[PDB]
Amino acid sequence: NYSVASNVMVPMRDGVRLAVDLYRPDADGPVPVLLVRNPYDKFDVFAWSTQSTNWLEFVRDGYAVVIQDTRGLFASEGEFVPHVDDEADAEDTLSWILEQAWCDGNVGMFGVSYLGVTQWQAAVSGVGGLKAIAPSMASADLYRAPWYGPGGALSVEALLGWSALIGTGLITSRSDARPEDAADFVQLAAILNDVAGAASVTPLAEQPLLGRLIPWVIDQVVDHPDNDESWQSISLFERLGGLATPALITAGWYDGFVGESLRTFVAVKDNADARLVVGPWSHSNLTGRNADRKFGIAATYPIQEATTMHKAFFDRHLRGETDALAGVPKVRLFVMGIDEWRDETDWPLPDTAYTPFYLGGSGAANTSTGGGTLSTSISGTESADTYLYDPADPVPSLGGTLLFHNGDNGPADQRPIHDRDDVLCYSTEVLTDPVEVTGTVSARLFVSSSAVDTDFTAKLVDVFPDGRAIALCDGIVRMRYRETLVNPTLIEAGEIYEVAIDMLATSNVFLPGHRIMVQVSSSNFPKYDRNSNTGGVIAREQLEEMCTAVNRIHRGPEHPSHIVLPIIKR
Ligand SMILES: *[B]([O])([O])C1=[C][C]=[C][C]=[C]1
Repeated sequence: NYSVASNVMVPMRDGVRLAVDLYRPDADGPVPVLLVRNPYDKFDVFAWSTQSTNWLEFVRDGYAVVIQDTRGLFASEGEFVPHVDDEADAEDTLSWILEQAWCDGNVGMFGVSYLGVTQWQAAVSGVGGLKAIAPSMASADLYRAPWYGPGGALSVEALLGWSALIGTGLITSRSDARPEDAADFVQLAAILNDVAGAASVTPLAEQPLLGRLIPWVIDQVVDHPDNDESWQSISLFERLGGLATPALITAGWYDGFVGESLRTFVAVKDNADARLVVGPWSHSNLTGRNADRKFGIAATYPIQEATTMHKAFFDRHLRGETDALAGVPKVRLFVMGIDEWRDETDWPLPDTAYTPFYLGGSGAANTSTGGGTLSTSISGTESADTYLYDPADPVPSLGGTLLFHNGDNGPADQRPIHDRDDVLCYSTEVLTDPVEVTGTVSARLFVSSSAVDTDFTAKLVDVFPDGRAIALCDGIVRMRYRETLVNPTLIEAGEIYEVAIDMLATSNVFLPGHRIMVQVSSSNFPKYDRNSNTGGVIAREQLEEMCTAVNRIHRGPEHPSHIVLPIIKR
């Protein structure tokens, strides 16, 4: 049995009061507490909970749960600006919880997405009472995920889509109903119905609606393309290695935060009890069912199993039950292809063979019907594949790690974009034996451009016997950020550069009858904004002042372009 207290006002260091809801068990004395920091209304528990845990079970089992409205939203006072106030607000909320009569000195956290990012922001405070966190589909470096990326390109669909979602929330919670609210609601809906079209406006920085409702969209995100001091100020990643806080980390292979979610596991595993669970989900699709790819009912987000695991995790760290995690694996991955859940002892997998698969083939590799090949052997002849990248006609984003723009079809069939001359395809011969690729994926390409800046993309694909070319993982490298995301430099026209493309991670068994395929291009819109091919401030440029670029991929003995695949042999 339990009770629920609504709108308990918690004072922050500056006097601003944040509203919390208290779910407290009918107990004799103090109990362990779990905190959730939410920017989408603490009252609306059903909206996020289905992507997390059946957490009322925690309350029925003796835990107190506190759900808070973040600063400036809904029942909370103050002004809302994403990320900047969460470290301090979390520290003050954790301190308040610890001071209460119903708290036994043990606090934990759980939640998904922004409710996951806020946990990393709470973890770096150094509050002794915080014994464990459980961040799902989260990031500890906001530049790397979800706003930009390891390649330095703006995740424009993520930005405009989320800003429009928050804009809808900021309006239905402010001081009195304004006459322009009705018109603004329709305009925000127009952005959510066509994020690609909203991202196609030039200059990208000119956002009349979003820039008015939430200035941060331009002031912080669009205006800061480099991983500068403004981003480092809200980044938690470098402080993660110094922590000794247990973390139950959940991720999804097609989730926009996957690269960063996995990196947080690697950062905390040595100093504390870190756990990892990765399924085949995208941010908005946790069903395991997609348009052209079904992973089976076992792939559907196992909410009750997740609840049991979280309870066992919290029982060990908040209650002191030393044997609570007995039989529970360190890492649990959904291996695609064979479509089965598998227990592992570590991430990256102990037996990982980082194997180069070289780009080769006779003739031009343009289109799926070209001569592009992939092999573990170095190509014998020096060749080059050339194409024209026009910002007015970018390669459309199809699946992958899309968040808001068609973000419910991660393992998308790539056939609709196969006819494009700007999509270079490289494939292995039809496999006779299974090849498992589980781990971080990257590419090393020898490239040249006619422009002083451009982008280069790489996408890993599983070609099915029936024709389906299913996307797995992808990445991008904006040339000015080839060596560093902090201090960019331009490239010289015609000169060959060896660049690295971070393609995040995947777990897939390429079964017999299938082919391993890699797509190389210079755009992936709106997953990433279009490079202007000018070397200018991309988001401030007009479409008419943008240039086309004649891009080239070099392959052979002296230029061994390849994709590094994390091969597991069992
Ligand atoms: B999550 O809360 O669903 C989220 C947060 C920031 C950007 C995209 C998604």
